Amino acid sequence: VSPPPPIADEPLTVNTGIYLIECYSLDDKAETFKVNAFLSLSWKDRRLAFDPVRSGVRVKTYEPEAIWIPEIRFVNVENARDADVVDISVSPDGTVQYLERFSARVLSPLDFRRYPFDSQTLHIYLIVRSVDTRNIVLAVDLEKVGKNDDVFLTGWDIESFTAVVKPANFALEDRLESKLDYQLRISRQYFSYIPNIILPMLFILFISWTAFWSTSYEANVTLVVSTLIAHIAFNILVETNLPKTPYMTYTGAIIFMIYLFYFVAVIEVTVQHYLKVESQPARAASITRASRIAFPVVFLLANIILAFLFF
Amino acid sequence: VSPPPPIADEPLTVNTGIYLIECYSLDDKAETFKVNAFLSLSWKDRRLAFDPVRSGVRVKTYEPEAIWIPEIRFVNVENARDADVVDISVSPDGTVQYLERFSARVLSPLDFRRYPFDSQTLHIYLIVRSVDTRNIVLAVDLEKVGKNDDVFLTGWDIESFTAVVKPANFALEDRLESKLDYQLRISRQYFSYIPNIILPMLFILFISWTAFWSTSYEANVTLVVSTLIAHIAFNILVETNLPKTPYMTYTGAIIFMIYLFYFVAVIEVTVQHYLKVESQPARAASITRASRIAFPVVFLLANIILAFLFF
Amino acid sequence: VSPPPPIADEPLTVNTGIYLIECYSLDDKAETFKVNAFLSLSWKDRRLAFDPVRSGVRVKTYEPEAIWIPEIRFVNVENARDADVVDISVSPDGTVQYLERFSARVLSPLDFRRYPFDSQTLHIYLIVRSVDTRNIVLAVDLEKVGKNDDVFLTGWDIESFTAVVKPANFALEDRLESKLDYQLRISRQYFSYIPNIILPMLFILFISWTAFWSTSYEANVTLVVSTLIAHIAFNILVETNLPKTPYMTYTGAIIFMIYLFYFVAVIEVTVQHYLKVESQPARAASITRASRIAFPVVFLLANIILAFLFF
Amino acid sequence: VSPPPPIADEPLTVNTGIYLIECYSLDDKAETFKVNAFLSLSWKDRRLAFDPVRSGVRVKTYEPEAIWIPEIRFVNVENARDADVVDISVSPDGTVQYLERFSARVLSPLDFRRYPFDSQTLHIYLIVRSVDTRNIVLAVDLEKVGKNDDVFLTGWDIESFTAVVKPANFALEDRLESKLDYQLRISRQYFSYIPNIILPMLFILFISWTAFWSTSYEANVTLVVSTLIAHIAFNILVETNLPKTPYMTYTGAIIFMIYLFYFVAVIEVTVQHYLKVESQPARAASITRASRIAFPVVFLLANIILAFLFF
Amino acid sequence: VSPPPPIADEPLTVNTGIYLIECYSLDDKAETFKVNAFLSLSWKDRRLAFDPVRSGVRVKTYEPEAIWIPEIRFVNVENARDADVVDISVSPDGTVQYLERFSARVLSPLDFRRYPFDSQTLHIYLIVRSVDTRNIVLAVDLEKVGKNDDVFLTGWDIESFTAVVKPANFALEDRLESKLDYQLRISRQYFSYIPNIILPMLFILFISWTAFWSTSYEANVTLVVSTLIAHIAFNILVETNLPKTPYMTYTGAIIFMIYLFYFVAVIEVTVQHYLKVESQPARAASITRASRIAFPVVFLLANIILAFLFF
Ligand SMILES: [Br-]
Ligand SMILES: [Br-]
Ligand SMILES: [Br-]
Ligand SMILES: [Br-]
Ligand SMILES: [Br-]
Ligand code: NA
Repeated sequence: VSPPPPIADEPLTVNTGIYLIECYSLDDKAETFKVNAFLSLSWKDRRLAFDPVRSGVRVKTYEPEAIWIPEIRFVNVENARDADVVDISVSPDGTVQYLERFSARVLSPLDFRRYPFDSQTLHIYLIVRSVDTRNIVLAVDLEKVGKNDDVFLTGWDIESFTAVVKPANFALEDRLESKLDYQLRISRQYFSYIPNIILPMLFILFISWTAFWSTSYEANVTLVVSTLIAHIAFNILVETNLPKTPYMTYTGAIIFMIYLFYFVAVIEVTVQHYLKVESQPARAASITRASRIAFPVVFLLANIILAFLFF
Repeated sequence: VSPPPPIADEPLTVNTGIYLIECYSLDDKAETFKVNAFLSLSWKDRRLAFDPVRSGVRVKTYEPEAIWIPEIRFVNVENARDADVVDISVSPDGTVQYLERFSARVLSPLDFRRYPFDSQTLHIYLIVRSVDTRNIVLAVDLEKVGKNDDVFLTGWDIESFTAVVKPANFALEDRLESKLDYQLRISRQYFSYIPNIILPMLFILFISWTAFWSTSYEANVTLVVSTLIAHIAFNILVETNLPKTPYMTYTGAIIFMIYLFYFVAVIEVTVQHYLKVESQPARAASITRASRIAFPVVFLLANIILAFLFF
Repeated sequence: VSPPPPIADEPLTVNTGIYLIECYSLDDKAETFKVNAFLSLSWKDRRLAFDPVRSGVRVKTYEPEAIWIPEIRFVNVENARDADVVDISVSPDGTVQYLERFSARVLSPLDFRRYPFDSQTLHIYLIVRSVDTRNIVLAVDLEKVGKNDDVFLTGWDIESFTAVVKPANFALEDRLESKLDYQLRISRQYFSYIPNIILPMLFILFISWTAFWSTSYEANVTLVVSTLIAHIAFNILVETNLPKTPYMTYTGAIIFMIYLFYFVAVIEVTVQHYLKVESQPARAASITRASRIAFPVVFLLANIILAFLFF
Repeated sequence: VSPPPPIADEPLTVNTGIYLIECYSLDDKAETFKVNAFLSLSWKDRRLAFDPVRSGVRVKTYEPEAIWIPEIRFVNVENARDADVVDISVSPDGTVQYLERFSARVLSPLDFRRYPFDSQTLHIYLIVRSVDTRNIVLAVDLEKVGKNDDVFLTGWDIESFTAVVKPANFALEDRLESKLDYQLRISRQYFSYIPNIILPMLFILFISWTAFWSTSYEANVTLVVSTLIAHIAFNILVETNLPKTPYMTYTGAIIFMIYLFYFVAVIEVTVQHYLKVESQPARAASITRASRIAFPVVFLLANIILAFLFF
Repeated sequence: VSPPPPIADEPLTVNTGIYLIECYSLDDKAETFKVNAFLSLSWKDRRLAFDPVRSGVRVKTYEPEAIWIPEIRFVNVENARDADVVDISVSPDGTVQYLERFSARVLSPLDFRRYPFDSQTLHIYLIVRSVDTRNIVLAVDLEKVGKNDDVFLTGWDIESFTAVVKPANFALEDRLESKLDYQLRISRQYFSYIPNIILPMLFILFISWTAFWSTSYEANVTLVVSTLIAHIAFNILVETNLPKTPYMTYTGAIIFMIYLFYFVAVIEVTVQHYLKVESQPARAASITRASRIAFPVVFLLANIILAFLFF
């Protein structure tokens, strides 16, 4: 089989469409997601044209091997898609209607800067490489782009599934390549992060601040050091759910900042005891009383500054 | 091969049946389950009619490639089912009896609100796409829907396996689709959660409350902070067995509430010591004595309120 | 190809045998094990009979596609077995000798009640579905049932590999089914559980009891609370190696019971300090002295009771 | 099909090229990385030569089975590459232009000595075994060696993708082998290691040094031992992200050195208390005051020594 | 196809060879390793003999399906090897030279008694089953047994790759079987275990012994209990890298023995405080002073005894 010959110099337009059936396994660490969808393809092959009156049929059904089919590939896939051809139908004017159901693991980079209050634009890049006989260009049939109502991505809200209608045409190894961008916009369901990570992390920090209403150095050391250990536990838990980023994430920034609060609390606790031993408790009392206001105030202002910088 | 021709304008009815052989790997985090079952299909293809007198045999056995077979698919599967054809029997009128044994990983959403006292309705959606020559509709042969007596799903009780007899017929990408809903009702075996998570979590909480019968601030700090650390360990253990939900789970609610009890216990322990140092122990004694009754009472009432809200 | 015709309605007997080459990956949590074995099949096909004096050949070697072979399946397998046909031999009377080497992941429930002093009976269920022309029944050729001497299952002792010679013949979806039960009896190697889990768990518990020879409340709180944290660590480690059971395991029972011992030790430590503060140390001394005998005695008797209930 | 015959006592030159589409899953522990790329092959087959004037065609398209294709393999791959032929084009002189898109998991050793400030040279070794009729040699077509601009490897910076133009020709099992070395140079994005591992590890160490401004032995023991436990947590976290090396890594060296600082801090804390009890506090004061300067100074100098030895 | 006929009473000798290309993924817990190697086979088939003069060829190439090839299998493999035929060459006398490149996951038991200072002998068992027409025996062609210089197994040193030249001929399911033993000798790279597990474990133990220079019971309890918790952490870390053995490992023995040292240290700390409270400090001083020498001495001697018993 060979591609359809150009009636005019015109490049062959392959109309595309992706209909999402299932969305699952968005892996944050791996920056991948699995998809189960319909891929629809449509093009004019004049060699396949027929008269409906003479043939006694209005449609002609072929097997993939019987006719020429464009080699459509995904750019950002781990392995080649697991595809099953559903139907191939030819209209009297030679308009081919191809439909396949596929499943694929898609590589799509994620921006964790606002984690866990982040939104992502997942991409599915459709591509076709031109043949020596003729140039192949991709198009979007908006009527065949969509998603099933039941499509759910665990821990995320699915906003939209649209396609950038104008393809990105470029040269790769002296052949024309036509690339389409299918975009799946999602926003993270941040709810669970509040009672599981944010509030427990705040409680242990506030517990460390009870040392500002205590003169017992031994108890203060126990308060600040023990809660710091609990904070290390949360820092480690958080970084296991996330990949290593060359930037600070919003949660990573808060977690890092809380270490400084534990560090300064230890200094205060040390200074208080040192002055007490040195028989200067009136001075130690001034520092401790100031710390009661300074620590929550600086914590609140530093968080306002961070939320501003990130959102 | 092409579909059987209609005697009139009627759609082709494909009678279905699923018989569960094995149920395994219900993944809570992934919201998936693996299934090993028989898929039975039955349709009339008069082009396969034969005389038993002439052919000698009463029933004809065919290879899947030799005859037309409906393209039956599962909606909610990760990848296409691993299927092995067991039998294809054609009777003299042309009635085909197809039997295959398959294995598949099914995507079925789970409601964790009442975890670990939750029940689920797992779905297996059977689907067929209509062709150009004629429309294909699915039906349920109740005689061929069931499950093996030995079918066990680790950590769950299997209640029923039934099928919604009326298919969901709808248009998808300019063609008819016939969808059947096979429902597997299961209830969680909550037993192990009691001695492994609930009771150890209660013991450490009750241990923190021994600080209400102690005047030693340094020992009280050790009691409440150490048990809080143990509670953090249990919170982390619990959330590793569960996906991130945009709602509170029953266990998640209890675990979160227990943090407030640790926080208020720290306040009490702090207040008690502060008054003692301030030479007001009669007042500290009133707060500590009240706490001995208040903490278990408020804990019991708050748990009654939570159990009411969730069940 | 069609099945061998009967002299009478008498069913076709397919003699079976399984010879284990490799046993590996017994997954306790998944309740699965991987097997690499020989599957031998034998039946009489008179259509394949030949004369021994005329032919000169004593045995004829056929390719699987050339002759009729019964569709033999495993009931309790995750996916269809990975099989490679080794040899097909036909004797003059038409007796077929089929041999294949296969690998499969088998689902076999495990009873953890006596863990880690448990024994299991792993099952490999062989099954054949009857055809319209005639009924197929399974039989055991005991001479072709066995295991390689080198067969080792990491952390287990392999006792026996036998087959229940009488098949379970039953109707399933209007056809006869013949099921054979191949049983692999194994007993757990409990050795490693003693120095890794049982003895370290006992040492930390005995360390908590040194608080019965101490009047220092602050040190006692540190002793009982710290060792309790170490016990939580072991409880969590143990439950990661085991699936969730709707019953108590022997180890789970001991681990749960030890929590009560930590709880009562905290009560004693609290009561001792309360009486001391209340200027009643002679009474506190009576309780502490009693606890020195009571705690090891009640621990020993409670363990005798548990071992009795479980074994 | 047979290889193209030599015009002269010459080997067949197969011009190669690799164009990276996707780079993902660099596993540090496994020392592997996954690749999705184009593999281009070019060789002269005079048997396929044609006249462009009479044929009217500039290029002829062949199916892989229709013509002879060299058996090109990768040396350092886990399993054989998952390949899909994109295009086969023959010029009038008989020059064949082969293009396939493949995916493979590549084994490439990693040097962790300067971790997490390390750089690596990943290798993709192309190989061809000579046939009995003639010797096959590999060459690099630099015009077909490259990478997509969007190629991202999570947690790494991609520097270059070049090929060693001269193949390594050698005898293997009494035949010639032609090996090409494709090199992917990458440098680790160390950023995240600073707020997640390096700075928290420094904070806990500095917290332990507050014991040099405290005379309370009980509080000092709590300070140095608690922070040591937090350091063990970080040591364990670090070694889970890395494979076991027969050499010291830069991070491993720092982590190991910090143990000595905790050990000497315990000795100081012990010596201070011992002298205090021995009624020699003037001496204990001299050691404690010296430790305030000695510990940060020795820590800074030892780190300068280590950074010098490693970089 | 049928096996080559015997000239005489002689069995068919199949000369074998394995050339290791890649060695990876030695899983200690699973007792498996992955291999990528060349498998060479050689046997005489007189039916394929030819005269070089009238043929014009010194060698003849065949496709695997065209000629009889012995069914060579691996005994200790998880699943059947992933094999690709590289070349099949026939010399004038009919000597067939077969070469395939394969990848397989091999089951090979490991002896952990001297871990992490252990050495292993990995096995690759080649096997062939005899046919009714004639007995097939295996042989080793030492010229075709080897390994690539670049073959590296992460965390191990590869010593040798040799084959036991004499096959193990035996009966299995009424047919003779010829088994060859290919041995890969490896020794563990113990280096990393010293700064990561052995020395940190020794430091925490030595820190617990500072309690022998302290009269503060509260601080002593904190010293011995906290370091014991750190030792539990290391015990758990070690047992996650190892399978459960029915014997003691060298590391397991040290780790277990260190628990006894923590236990006796707690007894000493308890005894010291008890005597102090009882107004007998001169006696407590004698026990504490003795413990300063006894604990390091008994630890050193017990380790010499253990190293002797294990090496
Ligand atoms: Br693709
Ligand atoms: Br499906
Ligand atoms: Br099976
Ligand atoms: Br390859
Ligand atoms: Br094999
Ligand atoms: Na303390």
